Amino acid sequence: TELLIRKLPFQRLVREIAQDFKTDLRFQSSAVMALQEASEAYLVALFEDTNLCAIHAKRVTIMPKDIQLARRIRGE
Amino acid sequence: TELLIRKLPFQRLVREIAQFKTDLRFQSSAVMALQEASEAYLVALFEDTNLCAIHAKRVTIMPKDIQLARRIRGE
Amino acid sequence: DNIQGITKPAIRRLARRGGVKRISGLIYEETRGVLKVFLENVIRDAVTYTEHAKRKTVTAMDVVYALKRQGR
Amino acid sequence: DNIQGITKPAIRRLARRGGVKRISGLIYEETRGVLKVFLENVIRDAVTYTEHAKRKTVTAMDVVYALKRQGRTLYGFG
Amino acid sequence: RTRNEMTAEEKRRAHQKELAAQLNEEAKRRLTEQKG
Amino acid sequence: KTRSSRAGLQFPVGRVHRLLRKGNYAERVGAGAPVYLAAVLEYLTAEILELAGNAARDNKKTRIIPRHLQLAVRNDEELNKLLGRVTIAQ
Amino acid sequence: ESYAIYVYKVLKQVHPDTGISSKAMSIMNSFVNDVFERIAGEASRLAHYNKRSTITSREIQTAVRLLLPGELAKHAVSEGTKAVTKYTS
Amino acid sequence: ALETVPKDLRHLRACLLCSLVKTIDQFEYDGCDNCDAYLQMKGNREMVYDCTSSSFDGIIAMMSPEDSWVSKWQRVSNFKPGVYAVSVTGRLPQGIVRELKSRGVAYKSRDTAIKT
Ligand SMILES: [Zn+2]
Repeated sequence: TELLIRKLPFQRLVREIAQDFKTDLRFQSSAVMALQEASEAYLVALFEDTNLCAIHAKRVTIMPKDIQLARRIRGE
Repeated sequence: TELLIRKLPFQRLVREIAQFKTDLRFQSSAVMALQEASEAYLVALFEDTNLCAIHAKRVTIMPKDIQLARRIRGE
Repeated sequence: DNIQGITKPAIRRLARRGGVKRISGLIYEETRGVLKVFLENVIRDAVTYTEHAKRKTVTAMDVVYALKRQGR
Repeated sequence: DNIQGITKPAIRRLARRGGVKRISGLIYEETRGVLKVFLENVIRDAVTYTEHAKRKTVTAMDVVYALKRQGRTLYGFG
Repeated sequence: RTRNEMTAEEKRRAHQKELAAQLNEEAKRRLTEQKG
Repeated sequence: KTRSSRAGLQFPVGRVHRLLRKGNYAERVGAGAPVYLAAVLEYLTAEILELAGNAARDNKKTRIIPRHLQLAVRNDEELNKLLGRVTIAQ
Repeated sequence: ESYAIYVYKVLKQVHPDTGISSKAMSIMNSFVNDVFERIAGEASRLAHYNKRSTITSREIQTAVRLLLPGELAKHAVSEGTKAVTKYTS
Repeated sequence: ALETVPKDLRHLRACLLCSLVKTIDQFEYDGCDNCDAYLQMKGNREMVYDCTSSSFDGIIAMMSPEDSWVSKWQRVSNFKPGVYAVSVTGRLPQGIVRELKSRGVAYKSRDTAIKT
């Protein structure tokens, strides 16, 4: 097993969104790791749903419209 | 308020499938609430089906549309 | 056998109420199976609540609790 | 911004593990946007819990509670 | 106390080991018989 | 003796009762409710560990690992239905 | 704190000849906490529905039957019944 | 009012309870006006086709039911002004007619015409 998202860019993005929310915040290493794991799991689930939509649409190439349909049918 | 399913067949189906615990009465209000919930649920499912069909570029919904809707929904 | 008694015209009415502009010939059995599954789940939850409440009669309140549990 | 830091190969690898054989060019920006929305919601919930607990730093427990609230429990960090 | 559910999967794994042995043998035989 | 020993269970009935009263799930908590909850938790943990040890002996290992836990969870249909929406690190 | 000691006891009792990993123990603790929380939340819901001020063994049994699947729920109910009997004994 | 008067003579149905004759588009948009809460005929053509029936005859310009022998005879004095009929052949299903009596709505046969 291994992480699919780059640790440093992901951590930088987390810090950026945290500063956007509220400045002068600090997160734990385990917290950042848990966020990365949850994000990877969520993205994999979303990709599986988008692949199902594309399969249904009789295609091979995944499309942003497929992702949108997946998110809609999920209810987000 | 509006109901499309006939209340008598619906009640018959409920009492036939409620054999998990034989001999159990269902109030009229309970059956009505169940019918309303079932109508709303099937309505949402058909909406998602129409979305899947419109996506597939077919105006006629097919069983695979509903199958995909339920799969993505997590039923 | 009441899953068949559920008049197919009823399913067609439920479907026609929005967007559904055309339906296939197999949608009926599929919709019937989905309705059966949903009813089985809701009734199991309601029967559990009723057995907990000790009453021998399922109530609209028990149905509402089952629906809230399922997250409907 | 750092949202673009998410490498194109990383998104491609995520999609591969999911089960996508061919990806389109418009997928990477959309995936980045969706990931940004999800992280924003999770951090919102986490900062709410942190303010509730009156702590100075977000913790793995707060992140797990936020994920639970969303509906995607995560073990390991408990 | 535990449920205690058994698994024929072990019988399945043994049958699958036999199938893998037979598969390797037959594949080697056919490829050696072919030899281009 | 401790209520755990009284009930004969292995999980901490006292800690369970304290956690319940602290979360304030209800104004009060009976005496059988905490014992029952501790027993349920112990049974579930025992089942999970049994399946994990079985998977470990199948994989030929001396220590349970997250791989064995995952194998056990995905081989047991009921545990799958129970932890479908659950995520695990690594 | 955590239920690591109790999980280790249960592990030695079910399989006295095996071990576990750190990540495995953590996953087990997360599972224990999650099951506890789910059952407690369901029990609180049922108590609020019944307008009761005390969670009881009946409430816990109902919560268990609502959460866990069929056979697993029945086995857990049997275990809890035996446990409460030995306790009241 | 301008909402109850029929618009186009073609495609027109009539109810069986109060015998409200209007156009199909009006039945679909607004639906039955004299009986809406105890019918839910509004919001769909399905309930329209289920309850109403195009098998009806007669056209009367009802304008004063409170003072009119035709209304007193036809039993439509407690209805709003409109264009009604004198005969409507049909009958509602058992499930549709039982709820009327259960809620407190007396179901009567408006088919005043004779047979043979
Ligand atoms: Zn009428």
